[PDB]
Amino acid sequence: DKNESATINEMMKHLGRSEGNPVIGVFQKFLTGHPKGAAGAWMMNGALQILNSGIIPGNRNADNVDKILEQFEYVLYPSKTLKTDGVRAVSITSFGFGQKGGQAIVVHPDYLYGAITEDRYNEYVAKVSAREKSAYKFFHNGMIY
Amino acid sequence: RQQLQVLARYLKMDLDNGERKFLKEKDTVAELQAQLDYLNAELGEFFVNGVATSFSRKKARTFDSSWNWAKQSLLSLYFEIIHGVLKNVDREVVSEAINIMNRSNDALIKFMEYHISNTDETKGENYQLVKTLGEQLIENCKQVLDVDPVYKDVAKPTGPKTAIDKNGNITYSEEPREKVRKLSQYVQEMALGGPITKEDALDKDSTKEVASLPNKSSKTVSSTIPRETIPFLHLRKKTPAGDWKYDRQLSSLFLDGLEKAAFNGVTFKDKYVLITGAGKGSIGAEVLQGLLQGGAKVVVTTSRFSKQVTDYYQSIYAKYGAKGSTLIVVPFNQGSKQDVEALIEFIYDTEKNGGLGWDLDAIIPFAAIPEQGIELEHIDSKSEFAHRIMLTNILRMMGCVKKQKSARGIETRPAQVILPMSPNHGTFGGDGMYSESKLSLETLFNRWHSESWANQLTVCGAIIGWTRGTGLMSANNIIAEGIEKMGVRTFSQKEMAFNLLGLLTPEVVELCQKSPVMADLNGGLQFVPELKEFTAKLRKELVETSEVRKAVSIETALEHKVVNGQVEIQPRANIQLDFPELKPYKQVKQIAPAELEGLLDLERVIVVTGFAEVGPWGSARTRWEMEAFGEFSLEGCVEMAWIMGFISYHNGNLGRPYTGWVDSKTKEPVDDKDVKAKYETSILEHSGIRLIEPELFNGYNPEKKEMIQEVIVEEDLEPFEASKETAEQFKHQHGDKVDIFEIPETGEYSVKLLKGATLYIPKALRFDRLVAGQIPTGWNAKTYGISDDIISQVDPITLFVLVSVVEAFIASGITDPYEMYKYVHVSEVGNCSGSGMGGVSALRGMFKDRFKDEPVQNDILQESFINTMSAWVNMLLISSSGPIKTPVGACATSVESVDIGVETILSGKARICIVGGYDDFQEEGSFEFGNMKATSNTLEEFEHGRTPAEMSRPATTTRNGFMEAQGAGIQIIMQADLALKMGVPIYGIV
Amino acid sequence: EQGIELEHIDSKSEFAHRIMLTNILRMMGCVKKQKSARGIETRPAQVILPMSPNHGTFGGDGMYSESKLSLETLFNRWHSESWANQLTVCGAIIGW
Amino acid sequence: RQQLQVLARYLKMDLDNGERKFLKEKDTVAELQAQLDYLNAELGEFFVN
Amino acid sequence: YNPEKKEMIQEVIVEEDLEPFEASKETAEQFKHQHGDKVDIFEIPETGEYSVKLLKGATLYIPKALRFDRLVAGQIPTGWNAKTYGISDDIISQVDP
Amino acid sequence: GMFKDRFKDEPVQNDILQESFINTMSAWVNMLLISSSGPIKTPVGACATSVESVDIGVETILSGKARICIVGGYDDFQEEGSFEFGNMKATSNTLEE
Ligand SMILES: NC(=O)C1=CN([C@@H]2O[C@H](COP(=O)(O)OP(=O)(O)OC[C@H]3O[C@@H](n4cnc5c(N)ncnc54)[C@H](OP(=O)(O)O)[C@@H]3O)[C@@H](O)[C@H]2O)C=CC1
Repeated sequence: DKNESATINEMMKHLGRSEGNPVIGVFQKFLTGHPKGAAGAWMMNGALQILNSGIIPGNRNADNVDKILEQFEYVLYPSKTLKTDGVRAVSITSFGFGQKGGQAIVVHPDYLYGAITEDRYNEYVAKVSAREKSAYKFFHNGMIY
Repeated sequence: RQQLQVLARYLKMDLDNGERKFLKEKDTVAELQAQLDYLNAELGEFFVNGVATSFSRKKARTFDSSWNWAKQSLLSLYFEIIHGVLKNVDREVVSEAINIMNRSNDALIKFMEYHISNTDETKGENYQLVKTLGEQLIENCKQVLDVDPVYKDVAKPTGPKTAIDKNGNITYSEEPREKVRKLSQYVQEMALGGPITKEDALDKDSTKEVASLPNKSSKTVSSTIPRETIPFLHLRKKTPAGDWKYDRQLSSLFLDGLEKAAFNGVTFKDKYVLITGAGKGSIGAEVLQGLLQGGAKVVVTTSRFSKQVTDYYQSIYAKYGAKGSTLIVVPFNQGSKQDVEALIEFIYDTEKNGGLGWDLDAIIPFAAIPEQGIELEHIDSKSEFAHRIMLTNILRMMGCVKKQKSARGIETRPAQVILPMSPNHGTFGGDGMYSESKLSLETLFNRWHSESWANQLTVCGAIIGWTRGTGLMSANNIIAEGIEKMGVRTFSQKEMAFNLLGLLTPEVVELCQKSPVMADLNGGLQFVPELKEFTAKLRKELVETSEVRKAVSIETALEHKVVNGQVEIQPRANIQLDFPELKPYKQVKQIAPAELEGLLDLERVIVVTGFAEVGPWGSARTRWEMEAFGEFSLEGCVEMAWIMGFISYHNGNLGRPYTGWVDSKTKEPVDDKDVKAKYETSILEHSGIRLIEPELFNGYNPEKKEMIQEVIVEEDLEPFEASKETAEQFKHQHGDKVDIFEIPETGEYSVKLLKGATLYIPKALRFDRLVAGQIPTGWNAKTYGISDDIISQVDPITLFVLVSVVEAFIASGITDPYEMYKYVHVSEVGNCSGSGMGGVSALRGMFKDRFKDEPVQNDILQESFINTMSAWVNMLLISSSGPIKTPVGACATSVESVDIGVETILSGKARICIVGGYDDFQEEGSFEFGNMKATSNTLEEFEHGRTPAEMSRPATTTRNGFMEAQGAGIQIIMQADLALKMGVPIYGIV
Repeated sequence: EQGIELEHIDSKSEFAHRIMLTNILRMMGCVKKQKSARGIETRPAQVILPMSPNHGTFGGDGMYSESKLSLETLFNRWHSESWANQLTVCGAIIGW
Repeated sequence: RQQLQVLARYLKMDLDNGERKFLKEKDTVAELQAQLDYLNAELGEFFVN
Repeated sequence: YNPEKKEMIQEVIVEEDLEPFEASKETAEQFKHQHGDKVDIFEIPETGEYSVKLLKGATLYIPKALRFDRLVAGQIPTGWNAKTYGISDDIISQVDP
Repeated sequence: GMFKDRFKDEPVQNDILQESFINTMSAWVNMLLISSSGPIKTPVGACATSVESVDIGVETILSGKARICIVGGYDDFQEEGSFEFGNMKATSNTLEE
């Protein structure tokens, strides 16, 4: 925990993150625990759900944040869920045994569509609506049977 | 028997020694039992069970990270304003502004300045509102950057109101008082008094009220006290004859202090307080919030230490804990003298000795238990235990504090004791020993002068008036209005807390140091004559009205129905896939830069189109609901019930025709509305991080771990029959140390292990890791459709992978994976997911079960490979001939898989890739993580009072190891160009 | 109880408080229960309570003053509860 | 001793039954003693006597 | 490892009490935890040690040898040693071959 | 060591678990010789592990994540794996040979 906070803080400080703009930290293992290899996948699923909902879950077991972590000014540690007005990108970091460090950046999907024309967007939207109606039908039939 | 007796006599061995000793021990038991039985018949069971100890130093919980909670509280308020949940006419804005100001520092000010300055007020009225409010708050927190925090209560004062409906329904509510809208007006009203005792921008512009908060606001309120009138709140003075009487000057001091508090707020910085009896819904709880607001260091006790209470106290500190304040929560039983001594020792001991190293400035002993309907003839064990709690152990705690300060030579830092006193001593009756305890508490006013502890403790008796709310005075709220009709004042718990905190002001502290103070907070109730009869009359008149109205209405309804002879809809669960919301092209274009159109090669943009998981909280949907909201909706509850096998779907004859959910064990029908009430407790009890269940891990019980030890045989064993092949294997192993001989009439062989041979005796070991994040109990790959043959063939991890892959394709709207081959070649669907350890169950099978010669499938080796899960995915669902690269990255496996998949698509080897991670939990891996000390010791967690739901606490002061879990997670990634062409949902950009 | 100040209140002070307050209340309750179980409502027992003028004035007497002061709630219990036909309260403040 | 063991096995007599029961009783004694010791540390010897 | 004599163990139920054997208190308590009523442990008063007596009906494991039919392998030359290349003893004792 | 030797209560180093991981060899290479902070991607491909490693390394350099890569493969021979390959009949029976 200390090393990860220090790493994120150094990342933000070197790239000129604005002062007063701490990154909000999410810690989903408070609720699920640590699967030794599914961890990154679970965090990525959560990051996608955060990106599409705008909701940042709080660490409900964050009863008292370690005083040592106050030094990392680019990190904020919430204990309660915050419903924001929008998240635009999420950072996912992992640290496996054997010097296996990894990072992924997920950006909100609506930044993709600014790169295409209106007609392509409308065609895609109609195609996805049709696919969702059929996926709903398959999901419920498969669930009950 | 006679031969054996002769042999025993020759061996000089007594055969009855054990029975002799046993009979002596049985007699000692009966003696001790008789002593215990006499003590229980003397003290009673309530007292004997009540004196049980509850305090320990390892269970103490500290809360002092207000530097983080300030920024949380600011972000929460900022987004509540932007979403319209909070508006300018609310006092919540003022209170939260006060709490934020109480924790003001430089980093908080830069945090505010960024978030406010980057607010675009042209996005809406709420945005402009938040900008204005935030700039004002920034100014205020700059103004108080170096000022001490203050306790300032800005809540609307409320009064009692009891109403009776037409049908005789009694409803009690707290309604805003008419003539009092602020605490300053409340102090004015108390100072005036009443005939019986005769011997701002609030709610209109919160932003304006916030601008006023730093401004320290010319006639006192003691001047406005009428002559020949006793104020509702006043102090008393003892006369040479020894009776306490109202004193104008002391009462003026107290009321002036209360006014100054109501206007400017009072600080409690550098005050060390011990408070007992401050649980939710009590007067002490409101006292504790005010102490925390003012910056005090408080240790609060609890007789119901639990995760709920610790979470209640965290929430209170994170809302009110000012800068420099600390909250210590400890388990405590005030009815135990050993607990009292231990608590005071913990408080005074040095930190190097495991204590807090504090010296108390105030003691607020409000712990009490209720005695209802116990008259004189009923005073028994429980009344004795309550009298102990409320008189004798408060005296003992005072003595302990004195002894601690005297052993350290502290003669100039006395602790102020706020004694909860009662105006009534035997007036109502049926309260056990309550009145005796409260009246005996009054000898201290004289003990302070007659004995030698006055330099260590000062006495401050508070006569608490009629307080509405919980504790002991609840149940009387329906007659509060009737009582107040006589010119008397009843108080809310906030009001009484404000009055009590008025006694901790610097001037009252000095007054207590001069001599014992007696504050009367009875609101004039003492002037009402025959209070018992008056209150009984009020209550009787209310019940009479209610019952008469109800019965008359019932009779009228029956007569109408005999003389003359809506349909509501219940919800049904409708589970949604939750594809991303697509917005109109205009809005979507307003987000990204206009230059982006045509700028990007969309075949080099990777997008996630579907994801899924199998974990301790079910699917991605249920896990998200628990992660975000802490509770399941109707859809989430129904899905969890289906996953765990509590409910199943039925369609047909059940004699009537039924279509819907039924109980899986009893086949009884179940409605979606009743699913929560039937199954939510079981669902929560068997999900997430919990005690390990041996039924889910082949009988593994961490409390009895099986091992074997090698022992050399000291003497030949008894022959045992075995088959010829087995006998020859034994002979091959042992050689000369075993004898095998064919039984001529059976063809079998006798095996005789001789002296000096080697055996193994099982021995059990207790392991200290007992909790794990386990997939919900009842989960079964058959519920998803995986057949029995596959389940019996593959490792348990492969089932998690298969289900996650299927659910991730469903989340991408792809119900038939072969539909991908309508757009891409079979060589263009990759699989780049992996695990850290793979099929560890097959590893157990080949390394231990084969060693013990237990039946293991002949191809168990292949089921263990880390790439076998991907092989099975391709062999059952995908059928592609695209790239397969299985990463192994321990705990970073999933991120490594994502990286490999992105590079595989960008190199042109694939256009669609399966990425993700998986791993299981089993005995051997748990043990080895225990030997590395990477995981948390659960016995140490229990020593600190921690339950399994609070053992995983990242970034906390007391974090001590990880919690192991199991499951899988899968994502479908492809090129943005193909995602758009296919029409699949896009959840984000990698 | 001699030379037992506030910090010295211990087993012996608790036992004395039991004797001098709690078991006198219990004995009064026992007498009430015995007269009520027999329907005696017109032959009350007079309870001569040994009371003290001083409650914490001299000090160093353990729980003596608490016991003697608590004895005074009976003057009000007699009216608030239902044993007044079986027992009458007669507090005597014994002098030096 | 081995002859006596053979005879006891033939007689179906357990030679350690008494010691087993004695050890159970000794544990019950310590439990009851611990309860009594807690009550004496809570009430004190003057009150308990 | 000798492919011609592969070691396995077989579970057998004890048909008659075994001869007591001395063990430390911790080991005796582990045996008692495993076997429960099927074992008797008694402290030897003069040593502080414990006698363990496995009774009838308890479970044991007797090693038995098996002959495997794969006896040849492509093996790194005999005499090969990471010390010849310079790898130190501590690393050799720490890591997998 | 962790599945059989610990079961028999024989002395096994307390960190034997880490020595078993397939990425631990690369970790030791980096910790003793290389000391780089570049990409580490450990493939698992049964008998095609080395070719998969070459493919991953080529794509890692071509993506710009690295300019030098260590690629290759390794595996050991031991009793349990030999037996299990015998039970699958993947290896040659030496007695028939
Ligand atoms: N109108 C009024 O309310 C008046 C009150 N008072 C007195 O002032 C005080 C105010 O308390 P109030 O909130 O009204 O009463 P409550 O009964 O609500 O407060 C007592 C609290 O003490 C805690 N407690 C109970 N037993 C024990 C124990 N054995 N050890 C430790 N803690 C225990 C309980 O909380 P938890 O289990 O959460 O720790 C309980 O809620 C009381 O002493 C009361 O007698 C006097 C006159 C009038």
